[PDB]
Amino acid sequence: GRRTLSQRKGRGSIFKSRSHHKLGVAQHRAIDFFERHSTVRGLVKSIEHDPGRGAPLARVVFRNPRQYGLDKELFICAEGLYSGQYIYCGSKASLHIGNVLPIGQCPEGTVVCNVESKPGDRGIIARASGNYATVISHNADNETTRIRLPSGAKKTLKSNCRAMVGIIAGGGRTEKPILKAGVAYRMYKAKRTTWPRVRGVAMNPVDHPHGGGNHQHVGHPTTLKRSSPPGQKAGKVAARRTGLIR
Amino acid sequence: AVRVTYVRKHSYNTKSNGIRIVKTAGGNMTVQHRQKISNGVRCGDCGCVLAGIRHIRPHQYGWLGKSKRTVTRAYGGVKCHKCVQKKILRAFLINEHNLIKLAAA
Amino acid sequence: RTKKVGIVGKYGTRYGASLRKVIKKIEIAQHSKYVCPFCCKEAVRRTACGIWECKGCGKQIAGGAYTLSTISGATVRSTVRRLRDAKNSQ
Amino acid sequence: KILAPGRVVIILSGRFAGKKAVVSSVNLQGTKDRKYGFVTVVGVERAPLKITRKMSAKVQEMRTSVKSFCKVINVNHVMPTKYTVNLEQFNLIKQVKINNFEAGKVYPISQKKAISSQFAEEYRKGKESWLFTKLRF
Amino acid sequence: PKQVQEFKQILKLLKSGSIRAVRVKTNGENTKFKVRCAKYLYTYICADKAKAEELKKAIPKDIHVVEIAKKAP
RNA sequence: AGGAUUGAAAGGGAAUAAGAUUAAUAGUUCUUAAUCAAGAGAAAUGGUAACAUAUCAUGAACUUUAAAAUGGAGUGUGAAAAUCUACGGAAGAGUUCUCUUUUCUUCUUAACAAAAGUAAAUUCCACUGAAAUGAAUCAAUCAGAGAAGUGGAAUUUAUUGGCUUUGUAAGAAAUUCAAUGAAUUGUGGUAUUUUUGCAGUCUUCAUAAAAAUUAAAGGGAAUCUUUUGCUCGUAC
RNA sequence: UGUAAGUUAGCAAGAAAGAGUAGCUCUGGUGAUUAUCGAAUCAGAACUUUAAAGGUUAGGGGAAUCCGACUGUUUAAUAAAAACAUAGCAUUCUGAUAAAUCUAAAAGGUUCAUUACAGAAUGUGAUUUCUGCCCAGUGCUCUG
RNA sequence: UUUCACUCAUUUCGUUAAAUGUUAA
Repeated sequence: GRRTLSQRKGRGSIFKSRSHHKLGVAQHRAIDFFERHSTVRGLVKSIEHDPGRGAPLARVVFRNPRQYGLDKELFICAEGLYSGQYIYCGSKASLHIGNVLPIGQCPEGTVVCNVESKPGDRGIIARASGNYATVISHNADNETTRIRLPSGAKKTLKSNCRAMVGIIAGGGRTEKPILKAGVAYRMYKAKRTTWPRVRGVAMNPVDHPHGGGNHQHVGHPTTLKRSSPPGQKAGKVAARRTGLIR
Repeated sequence: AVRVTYVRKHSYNTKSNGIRIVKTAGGNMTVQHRQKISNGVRCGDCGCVLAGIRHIRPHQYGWLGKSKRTVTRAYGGVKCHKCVQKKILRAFLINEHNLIKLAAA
Repeated sequence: RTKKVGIVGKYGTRYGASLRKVIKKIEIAQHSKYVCPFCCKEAVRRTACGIWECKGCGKQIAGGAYTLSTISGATVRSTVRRLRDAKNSQ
Repeated sequence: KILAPGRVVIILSGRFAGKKAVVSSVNLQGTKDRKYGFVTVVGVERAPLKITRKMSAKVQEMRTSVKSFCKVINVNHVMPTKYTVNLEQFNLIKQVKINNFEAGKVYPISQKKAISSQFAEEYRKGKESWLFTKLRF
Repeated sequence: PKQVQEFKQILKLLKSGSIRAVRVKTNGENTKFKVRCAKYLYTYICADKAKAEELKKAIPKDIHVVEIAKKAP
């Protein structure tokens, strides 16, 4: 048959990201001595709206500690930040909302966000709206600490991985029911080309494996092995279970 | 009523293609090319439109007299009068507190 | 004016009684003014999803999608204060 | 009394914003023509510049020179400090009264240079420092 | 085109060496002295004949003087 | 110092208009009148303040800010033009054996600058300190982080400075008359539409470009006349 | 003027149904400036006739049944629909050196300027009410 | 052969390759 819609998605055609009005890459600043063995102070100049993402972005401004000028950064807002607030980033920073601390200095039970999976990689985990990761325990024997990811999974990271103390702003975004197809159309203004999704059973046998006959149905089980080739991998993949959960 | 025509070769109602119809000798109407509306300066901190500076194109500020493109004050073209009073108080008060708290407490 | 459909009368009769009920609570809380934590004025209005601006005070605050401060965002702030005091004291 | 002759203030507004001034005469009530509580101040309009031992003696003289100003300023536009100069040392300041200030006309240039030299020669002796060091906003 | 407001400027203009030509226009209610300089065309609206004759004696003799009336030249 | 090429005759962009002219080209020629860019011949005052001064009144490296440069809807309103209309006319034309102090046409003005007179809206400054709470909009909205009042400053309103007015400029152009030469070219409207701005209000799980280029600031290093403006498109 | 059953209480609804409307001569209401000036709009009364929206422009209405909830899209040139989309509901995998996936290869590429309120793969199709029993067969999975 | 310890090939990253490690003050 044809190449299904999932195959056509990996080619980088019209399915490219609609990132033209985006503000930029949101991350911590690059690690240095003044962050490893001191604290640098940042000023939250403004809080802006980055298209395509649900959380506001803070236009933080630091001072260059080795040369003359400014280090205009772009952080992800923690809930409660306000314009003109001072935020301190470093190993000796105080445990306040918005401060950037290595994950080893946070007491067990601290709620953090924008955590680095690897030291110095400028933020990976807990970046969506209203999300956060909790610190579970420390292990000074091998300099590793345990955190609980927003998916519930537990992850062990190095004790010098940085994080922002608090909650990502914009929580409760997905609790408001979209009511109209027009509203969902505007949701993907700064996203990829995915929205109007035709059911595979409404397709033809050439287009999709579900492309059916005289009655709209599937015909074969929709739970498939992980090793299925691209093209026939349509439906539920490696499904340990199905049906409504109890 | 006298109807007019575009004088330049642009034929679309674009932002730079603004025209004005004015009357002339004999009742004829001619077409002028009018100028876009610009914005002024804003305080570097509070983002308020500064007073005393015209709202013209960036290059026309060069034609203006030296005194008409700024205000005679500290920072005088980048900060409002309120924006500067805060700057002076912050500098003096914090240095004074840094003088009494530390530095022979 | 209306018996019970207060703000969701603009949706007419075409989205479902339950969905119009759920969207009503959110749309009231999204459009209302909140007490502004730095100057104690009912002058904070939402400017974007998660950005709130004190009208008569000149401050921009990051908050919830539709409410200035979320329930989960308030317990976390309280929790950190307890953790910080305990760390600062022994 | 916060505002008394000899008290050092810092101007908050106007062309002379951020300049350090010394109070001469105080009037919290205001005259007929002045409908505001005002004070007449003499201050350092241009702060002296630092000098090294590589420049000639004439360069050190002009680099340490101080340009001063005399102005009637509202008491709501000056922030008083905790420093007070001795009006006996700066005797020329004592002659700056409200009558000396006329509306719309240039303040006498000869008077300003006389105070400027007194400010400069006093600073060259280093006896007064905080008045002549410049404020960095 | 610029306008000269009173008498002192035009005489100083006339004695100035930047002048190029002079044209005198007689209207029904006034007389205009358009001095054609290098850059601009200065004019002076006059309503008193005696002041106009004083002006007419003030033009240097070498300058081409144009007299304009109800018929254009 | 920081990142190579190309990519828009609808995005950004230094600077021009009126009249006349040809069988045909004209923001391109002619007359008149302008503008722009690149050249040539111990360092200022005033105002309480917001801020203001025909160049003035020094301002390097380095850094920052702003402009270029930002959705849409709906309501109110400033100004111009068109149409309509009020008063006074000047010139020409049509109807007229039934009347009609009548019906119709013309009565205009550019770029660029000036500053007699005089507006609307918004934002700030000084004095004062609001409760018996006031101020205000079609709607709102606002106030002891200071309302209302009085007096000021600034910006916007299709170039200078928005409108009338002035220079250009009546010498042009229009309507008549004579056979090239002669005449006139007021003042208004609590009316409609269009255009262009302004002020707040509503809406977004939508927040609605970048650079060339320009100016200002912090810092204190150093001690008017005239010339030229090339390449290509331009008919229909 | 009057307007029903039904209803998600918002609608149905311009429901349905009835009356008036021309010409001429008048009267009154709605303001500004401090007597003068001005605006189209509304209401009312005598009289007349060929009894008046109708030159032109300009909704037929009601009672039910089936399907799709709705606005939208569709076989350019015989199918415009009950078909597709839709919001809502539900399920599966993935902690990013991942999931899906393009390439012959690749310090190669897309979602991703992203980080579980996210990315990818599917079924049903608003709301209300409810989703019963079956793990034998074929799939999928197992922390075995 | 299995379980260990290291890094030195190898992978994945980050910066203006801007104070890494150990002494010293």
